[PDB]
Amino acid sequence: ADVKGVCTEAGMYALRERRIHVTQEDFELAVGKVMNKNQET
Amino acid sequence: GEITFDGIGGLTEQIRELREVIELPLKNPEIFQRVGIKPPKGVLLYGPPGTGKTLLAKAVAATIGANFIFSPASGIVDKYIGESARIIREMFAYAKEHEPCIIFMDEVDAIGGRRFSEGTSADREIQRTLMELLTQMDGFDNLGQTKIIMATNRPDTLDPALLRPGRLDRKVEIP
Amino acid sequence: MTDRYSFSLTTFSPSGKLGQIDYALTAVKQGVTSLGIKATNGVVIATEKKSSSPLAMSETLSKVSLLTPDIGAVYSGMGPDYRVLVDKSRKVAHTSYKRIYGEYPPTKLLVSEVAKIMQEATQSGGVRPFGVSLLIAGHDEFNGFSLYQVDPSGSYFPWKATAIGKGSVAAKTFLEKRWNDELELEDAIHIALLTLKESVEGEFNGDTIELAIIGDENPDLLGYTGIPTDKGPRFRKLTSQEINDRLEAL
Amino acid sequence: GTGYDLSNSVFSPDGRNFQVEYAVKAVENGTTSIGIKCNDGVVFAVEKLITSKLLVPQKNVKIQVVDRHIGCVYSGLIPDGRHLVNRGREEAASFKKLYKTPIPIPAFADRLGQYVQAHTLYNSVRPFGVSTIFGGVDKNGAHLYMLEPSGSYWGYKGAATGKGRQSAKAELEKLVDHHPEGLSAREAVKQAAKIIYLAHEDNKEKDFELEISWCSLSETNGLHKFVKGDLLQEAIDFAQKEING
Amino acid sequence: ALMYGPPGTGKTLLARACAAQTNATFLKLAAPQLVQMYIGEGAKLVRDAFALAKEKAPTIIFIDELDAIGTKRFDSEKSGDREVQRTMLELLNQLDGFSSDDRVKVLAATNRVDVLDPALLRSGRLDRKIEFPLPSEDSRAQILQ
Amino acid sequence: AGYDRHITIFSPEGRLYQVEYAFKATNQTNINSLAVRGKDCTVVISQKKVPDKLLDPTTVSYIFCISRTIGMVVNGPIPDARNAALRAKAEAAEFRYKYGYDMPCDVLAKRMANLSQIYTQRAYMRPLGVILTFVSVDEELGPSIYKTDPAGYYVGYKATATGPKQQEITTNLENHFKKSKIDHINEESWEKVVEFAITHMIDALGTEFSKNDLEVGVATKDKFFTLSAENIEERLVAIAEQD
Amino acid sequence: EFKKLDDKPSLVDVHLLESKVYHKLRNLAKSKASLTAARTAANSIYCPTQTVAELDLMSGILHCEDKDYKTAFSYFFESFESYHNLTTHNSYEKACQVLKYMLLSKIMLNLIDDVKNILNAKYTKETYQSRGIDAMKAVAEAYNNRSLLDFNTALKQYEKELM
Amino acid sequence: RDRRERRLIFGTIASKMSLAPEADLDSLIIRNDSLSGAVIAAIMQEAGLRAVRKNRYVILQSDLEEAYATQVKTDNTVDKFDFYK
Amino acid sequence: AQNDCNSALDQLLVLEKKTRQASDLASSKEVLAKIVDLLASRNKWDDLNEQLTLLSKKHGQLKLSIQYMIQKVMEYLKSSKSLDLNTRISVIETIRVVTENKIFVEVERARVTKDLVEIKKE
Repeated sequence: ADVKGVCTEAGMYALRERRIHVTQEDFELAVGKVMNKNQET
Repeated sequence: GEITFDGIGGLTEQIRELREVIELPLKNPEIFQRVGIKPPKGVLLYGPPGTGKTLLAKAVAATIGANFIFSPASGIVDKYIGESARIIREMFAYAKEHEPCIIFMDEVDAIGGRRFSEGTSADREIQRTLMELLTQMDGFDNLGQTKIIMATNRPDTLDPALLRPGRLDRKVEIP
Repeated sequence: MTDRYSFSLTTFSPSGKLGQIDYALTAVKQGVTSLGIKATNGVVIATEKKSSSPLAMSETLSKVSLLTPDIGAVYSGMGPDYRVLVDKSRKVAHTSYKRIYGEYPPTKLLVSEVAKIMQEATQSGGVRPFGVSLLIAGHDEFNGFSLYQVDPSGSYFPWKATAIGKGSVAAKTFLEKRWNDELELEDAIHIALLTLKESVEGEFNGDTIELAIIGDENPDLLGYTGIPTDKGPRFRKLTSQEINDRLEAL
Repeated sequence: GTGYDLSNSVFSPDGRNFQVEYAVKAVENGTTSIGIKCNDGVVFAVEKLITSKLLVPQKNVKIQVVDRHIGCVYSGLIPDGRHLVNRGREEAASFKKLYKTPIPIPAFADRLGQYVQAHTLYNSVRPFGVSTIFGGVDKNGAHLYMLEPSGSYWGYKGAATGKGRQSAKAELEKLVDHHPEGLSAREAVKQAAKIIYLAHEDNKEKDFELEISWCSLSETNGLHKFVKGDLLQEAIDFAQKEING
Repeated sequence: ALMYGPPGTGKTLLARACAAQTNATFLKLAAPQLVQMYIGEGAKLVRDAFALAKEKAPTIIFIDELDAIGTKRFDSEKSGDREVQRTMLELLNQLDGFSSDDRVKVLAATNRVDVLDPALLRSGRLDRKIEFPLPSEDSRAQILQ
Repeated sequence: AGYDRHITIFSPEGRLYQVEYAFKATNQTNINSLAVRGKDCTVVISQKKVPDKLLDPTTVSYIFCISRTIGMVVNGPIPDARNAALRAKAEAAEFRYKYGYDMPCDVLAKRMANLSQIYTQRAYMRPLGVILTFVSVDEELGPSIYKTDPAGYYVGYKATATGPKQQEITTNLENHFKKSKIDHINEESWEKVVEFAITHMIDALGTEFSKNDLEVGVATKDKFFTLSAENIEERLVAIAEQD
Repeated sequence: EFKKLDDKPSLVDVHLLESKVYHKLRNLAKSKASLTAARTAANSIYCPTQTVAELDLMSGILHCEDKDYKTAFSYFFESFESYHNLTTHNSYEKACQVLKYMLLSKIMLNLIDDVKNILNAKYTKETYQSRGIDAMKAVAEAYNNRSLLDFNTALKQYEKELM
Repeated sequence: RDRRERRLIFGTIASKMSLAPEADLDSLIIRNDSLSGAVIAAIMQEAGLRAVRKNRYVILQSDLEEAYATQVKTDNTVDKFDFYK
Repeated sequence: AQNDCNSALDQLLVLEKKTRQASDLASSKEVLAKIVDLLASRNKWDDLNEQLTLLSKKHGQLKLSIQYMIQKVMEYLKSSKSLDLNTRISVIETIRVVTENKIFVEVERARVTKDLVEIKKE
C-alpha cells in the first residue's frame, strides 16, 4: 500500500513543478516522507 | 414578555449578564461596528429551568420591545419531506423582518443531541435539524439583531458543535 | 476491622501482560523529556527544570537527585512515585555499604537494589506498583561511567545513551549521530543542548534545563582542603549562569 | 458518582462522599436534642419519646456523663451514640491518670473527632451516624460543642440537631439575642423547656417526657448534675404559660 | 402536587375521592399515549388537555405513570427521550402561566420517585411532594370496618 | 484487582482519579487564600466565614498555630484539616526533641508529601484533600512560604495563592516585582506589611471583607500570631485613613 | 546536503537567499516555492523572532510582483507589530525596509488615506524620516490631487535612495 | 500550532479589532502553547467581543488578559497534570 | 470660636457612626446642615470648602447630603471670583459628589458642571 502512496506523493511534487511526467527524483523524496512517519515518537 | 425585568430583581446577577449581551447591541449596533469585532451570537442559559429561568427569558424581551419567539424543539419534528427544513427557514426569515427578536429554544437535546449511544432510531431527525441551525450561523447571514438563546437543564446532552465557540460563545450560568 | 487487603492488585491478563505495568507506562511516555549521555570523559545528564510559577522557587523541586555520591538519577513518569523511591534507594545504600565494604555500592549493584523495590511492589498487594522509569547515570571506580535504564516493573538494561519521556526516538537519533565515544564532557553538554532545542519548541532557555554532571573533582568535593585520605564526590550540579555560558560556547 | 457510596477510602469529586451523606440523614431521623450555652455554664435538654407505659422513666435518659463535668446528649441511632461515648470515657480515664487533670471539652471534641475521621479514611471501618452535643465547665471557661458525623465539629453558642433542629434554632435564636448569651443558668432551664416545647410540634405521634441536666460554675460548682425536682417542675409550667398548646 | 410512595392502600382510590369532594372532573390521561413516535402531535395533546381541563374546571388531571413524562436521565440518551421532555415541559410552562387561578390540578402517581428535570422547587409547577407511609393500628382497624 | 476509583490504583491512562479530584473541589468551600512575604515578616490572608450568629467563631480555625513559631494555613475541610494538623503537630514536636531544632517549613512540607503518597498507593486509604501552606520567619532562611498539595507533590514558594482568583493575585504581584526588581518588599513594622497585602488583595479579589470574614496570621521571628477582630478592622480603616 | 546532515538552522538561510537569486533571474514562480520550503523549515525548529519576520518580508515582496497587494499588506502588518513590541531593539535595515514597502503597497492598492495615517502614527513609523518616507508621502499625495507635476518632482529629488 | 503559527493568529485577529502599541505578543506566546488554529482564532475573537460588552472601546494587552482569565476557569485546579509540575 | 467648631467636629464623629455603611442607623441631611452651615460661620466659606472636600472622601450620611452643601459654597466662590474661581476647579476634580460616579442622576450634578464649563469657555 505504501508503494502505491509513494507514487501519489511523488506526483504532488511533479504537479507543483509543472511537469507532464513524474521523475526518479520525486520518488526518492517520497520514500523519505514515508520512512519519517514510521519512526514516530 | 408577560413579566417585567426590573420586577424580578433579586435574580440580579443573571439579569445584568443578560442585559449586557442582548440590549446594548440591539439598541446600538454602532459601537460593535466601530471596533471591528462582531456583535454577540448565541447565548446559553443553563442550570435549573425551575428556578425562574423562564421568567428571565420573557423579561428580557419585555424591555427591548423585541418579538419573543417561543419554540417547542420537538415541534421543529415533523415526519414529512422538508416540513422540518421549512420551519427553521420561516422562523429566521420572520426574525429578520420582526427584528429585534429573542429566539428561545426550549430544552435543547432534541434538535441538538449528541446521539443516543452513537446509534440511530430517530436520532437522525435530530441531526437534520441541528445541521440547519449550524448552517445559518456559519453562513453569510450573521446574528446581531436576531438573537438566539438556547436553554437546557444539563450541558451533557448539548452537541459538541454548539459547545464550540461560534455557535454559542456566551454561556450564562444560573448561580 | 482494619485492612484485610492482601490479594495482589497486579494480575495477569489473557495475553500474558500485567495491567498495572501497561497503565503506568502510559504516564512515563507523557513525562518530561530526560536523557543521559556517557561522554567517556564523564557522564552528563539533563532533564527539564520547569517552573510551577514565576513566584515559585524551583530550588525545592526535584528533577535531579543524587542517589549516592558519584551517582545521579533523572526520570520520566510520575513525580510523587519518584520522590519516595529515591528515599528508599538512599537509605539502603548508606546503611548496607558505606562502612561495610567502606564505600558506595557499585552502579550495577545499586540499579538491582532499585529494581527490587519496584518488583516487591508489583508482586505484593495492598499497594499499587511504582509508576516511574529512571536513567541512572553514574561513575564507580571499578566500572567507569555507566548509564542504565530502570523500567517500571524493575526490568533493567545497560545503555551508553538513551532518552525517555516524550519525543524520545528522534532525540536518540541526534545523539547517536553526534557522539560515538571518546568525547570531552563539555562537548557532550553542547550536543545535549542542541538535541533538546530540536525536541522542545515554544520557548527554550538554560533556565529550563537542569543539568548535572558526574565528571569533575574539586577539593571542595573531597569536602576538605587538607591532606587526602580518599577521593570523595564527583557529582556536581551546575548553576543556571554556568549553563548559559555553555549555551554561548558554540 | 460511584465507589463512594460503599467506601471512604477514596475521594468523591463533589468533595463529599455519598456514604457520608447517608450518615447525616440518620441524624435528622432521630429525636430532637439541644444545648444552651449561658453566661456561666451549659444546660442540656432532650425530648424523650413516650410510646407505651412499658417503658420506665430515667433509665432511658439519652444524657450520659463522661468524666465529671461533661454531659453528652445525641440525635440519631442509639448504638452508634453509646459506642462513641464508651470510647470517650476510656480516653477520659487515660487522660486523668496521665496528666492528673480532668479531660477538657476541647480535648474530648478532638478525641471523638479523630475516632470518627479514622473511620472516614477507611472503607474497612464504618463510621458513626449520630450528632452529639456536649459541653461543660473546665479550667478555661465554659464550652458548648457539637460533633457532626463527618468529623466536622466546632464550638457553638447554641446547638440543635435532630427532627426538630429547625424549630429549636428559631426559638433559641430569639432567646439568646434577648439575653447577652442566655442569662443565668436558672433562667436557662425555663428557656430550654420552651425550646423543647416548640421542637415537639414536629413529632405529634408520641407524647414526651422532659429531661434537663446542667453544668454550672455558680449554681452547681463545676459538676454535671440533673435538673429534676422543683426546678424541672417550674420549667414545665413556664413553657405551657407562654407557649400555648 | 406530585405523589410517590407505595400504593396498595388505595392511592387511586384517594385521588378519585379528592375528585368527588372538590367536584372536579376526573380525567385519566395515560402518559404512554402521548409519547408518540410521530412529530409534535404529543405536544398538541398536552395543550388540549389543559384546554378542556380549563373549560371543565374544577378538574384533576391524573397521570398514569411518570415514566413517559419523565425518565429522561442526564446522559446522552436524554437525546432519544425527547418526546417525554417536551410533553412534561409544556404542561408545567402552561400551569405557571395560570398559577394564580386554581382551575386545574395535576397529579402524577408512581410507586417511587424517578429522575426528572427540576420542578419540585416551584409553586406553579408541582410544588408539593407528598409521601405515602404505611398504616398503623387505628388506620388498619378503620380499613377493616 | 477492583476498579480504579473504588480503591486507589492506577487509571487506564496512568493518571490517579483521586488526586485530581482532591485538587478541585476542596478549595470551593468558601475559602480563598494568598500568602505574601514581608521583609522581616510573612503575612497570610485567608477568608473565614460563619453562617450562623450562634456559631462561636473563635473555635472556627483554618489558620492553625502548629508550634509557637510555626503556622499552617489549610485550604479544605475540617475533617481532613485535623488529620493533617495532628500529623504536623506531632512531626514538629518530634523534630524538636530528636534533632534539637525548630521545625522548618520545608522539612515539614517534604515529610508530609511523602507520607500522602504512600496513602495514595494504599488500597484502604485516601490522599487528604487539604492544601497546606506552612509559614514562619525562619532564622535559617528569612520569611518563608512552602506549600504542599495533594498528590504527594510539594514545592517552595516566595508568594502563593489558591482558589480560582489565583490568576488575579499572581499578575498584580508579578508586574509589581518586575518593576521593583525584588520579590520581597522592604518594611519593618508588621502593620505596614499587612497594608501591602490588603492592597494587592482588595484589587485582585475585587472586594473588601469584614473582621469576622477575614482571618490574618502573621509570622515574625520566633512568634506566630493571629490578629484579633478589632485588630483586623484597624488595618482596613488605616488605609482608609489615607483616603 | 543540508537535509541529511541536520544543518536545519542553516536551511532557512539558504532558502531565503535561493529565492533572491530566482527573483532577479526572472522566475517569479520559483521564488514562491522555495520560500514555502523556508517556511516549513523555520517552523520545524525553534529560532529568533527576527528571522521569522524576515521571511515574511520576502513573502510580502513577492506578493507585490505577483500581485495581491492585500496579502502583501497583511504580512508587512505582522512584521511591523512585532517590531513595535521589540521597540527600538529592531536592527536598522529591517525596520526601515518594511516601512518603505508598507507605505508603497497602499499607494498601488488605492488606500491613499492610510499612507497619511502611517505618517501621523509613530509606533508604526517610528522616529524615522528619510527621503524614501518623504517620496511615498509626496507620490501618494501627487496621486490624490491627480497631479503629474508633483510626481515628477518627488521622483527626481528623492531618486538616489528611492529608486 | 507551533510557536511561529500561533503568533500569526494573534496578529491576524488583532489587526481586525482595536490595537495600540500595547498588544504584546511576547506575553501571549508563553500563555498559549499548541492549541489548534480553530481554538486560537476563536479566543482572540471572543476576547475583543467580551471587552466591549464590559463597556471598553479600547483593547490593550491588559484587556485580552482580564477577558481570558475569566473564561478559562471558574474552579481551581492545582498546576498541570499529576505527571509534572 | 473653638466651642462651636468642636460641636461640628465631635458631632461629625457622631455622624460617622450615624451614617449608613451596612444596615445600621440612617442617612440624614439634618446633621450635615449643622456641620456645614455653622463651620461656614466659625470660619469663612473658602476655608470651609477645602477642609470639607477632604472629609467627603470618607463617609457623608449618603452622598446627596454632601452634594447639596457643595452647591451653596460653590455660589459664594463664584460671587467673589479671582483665586476662589480656581478653587472651584480643584474641588470638583478631587471628589465626585457633583460629578458623581456613585449615581449619575441629579439636577445639582448638571448645574455645577454647567457653571464650571461656562467660566472655562469664556
